[PDB]
Amino acid sequence: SGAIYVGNYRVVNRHLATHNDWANLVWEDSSRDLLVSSTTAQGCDTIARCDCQTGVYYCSSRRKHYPVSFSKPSLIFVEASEYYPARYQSHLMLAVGHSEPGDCGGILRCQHGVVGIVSTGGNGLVGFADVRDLLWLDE
Ligand SMILES: NC(=O)[C@H]1CCCN(C(=O)[C@H]2Cc3cccc(Cl)c32)C1
Ligand SMILES: [Zn+2]
Repeated sequence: SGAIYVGNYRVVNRHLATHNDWANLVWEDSSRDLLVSSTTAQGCDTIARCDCQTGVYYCSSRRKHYPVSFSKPSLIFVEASEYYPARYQSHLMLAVGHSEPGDCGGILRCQHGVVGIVSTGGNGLVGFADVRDLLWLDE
């Protein structure tokens, strides 16, 4: 579980979105595992606008934050699951680090702000759905 609260928007993993998220839908992309819904209260998270490849993510399965080096957002093959068939997920960034299914939603941050959220993992790797290209989250 986990979300990004910026302005009048809530950003979540598309496979974990609630009925409220779908009834206040702004945008969704199955290929990126993202869904954005509208909120009444204001969000104060700063979104990073950079090409940083180092940062810190929150791992709920260890109740700990971990520093990681991560790759550039790209198309990466993702195993079939209860939410999606086997496919390429776009805008995905990999790192060497611990992750378990319930870790999806944990925030990844660099010195400039919020980079993205945990979305994939397995075998000692963790995947992050990038949000730095969504320039409309601030306007
Ligand atoms: N974005 C997706 O397609 C995910 C849908 C839910 C499943 N998914 C995962 O990667 C799960 C399976 C697993 C094992 C260790 C860590 C994690 Cl985060 C996961 C993929
Ligand atoms: Zn940065």
